Amino acid sequence: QVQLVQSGAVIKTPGSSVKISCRASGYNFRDYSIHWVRLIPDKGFEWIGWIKPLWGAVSYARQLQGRVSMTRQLSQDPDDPDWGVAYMEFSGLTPADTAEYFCVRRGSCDYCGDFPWQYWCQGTVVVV
Amino acid sequence: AENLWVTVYYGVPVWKDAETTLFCASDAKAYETEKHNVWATHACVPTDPNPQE
Repeated sequence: QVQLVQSGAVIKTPGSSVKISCRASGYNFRDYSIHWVRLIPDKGFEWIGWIKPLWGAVSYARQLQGRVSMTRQLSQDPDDPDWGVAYMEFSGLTPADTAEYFCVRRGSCDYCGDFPWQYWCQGTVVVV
Repeated sequence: AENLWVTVYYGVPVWKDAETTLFCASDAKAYETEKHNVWATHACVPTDPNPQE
């Protein structure tokens, strides 16, 4: 079973950067993109970007470019080599960035596209 | 009429005891097990949805 586990909630001061981790397991980590999305109070969901774990290629929402950086680390455990961690760092925070941040992954069926997110991390609340 | 003639039959229900290489069958949930774990479930052909004996 696919599992995405994020790092805990944090309080950040304006001007700070926050680095959120998403430990992904139960599937081959290199085979699926991870997206990040934020749910903002009174504004709804905002897609942040995606990362493809093989080369770590990335794409960032135009309106957030310059403030977001996504990276990943692949398991270094010889008997458990297929999981990995995705990281998203979000900088120059303001109170308007107070939101719940999710890492998400698509379904693995034949008609599953890139954006329907079947799997969700438990979310990370960031209060600025 | 007294004279009989042999006529050959194809599809006659009869068998001789044998030995031969058989092959494996397993079900879809075995491949849903994923995790690269089960042995030879992958190379193994599937089963029948409506088996008949």
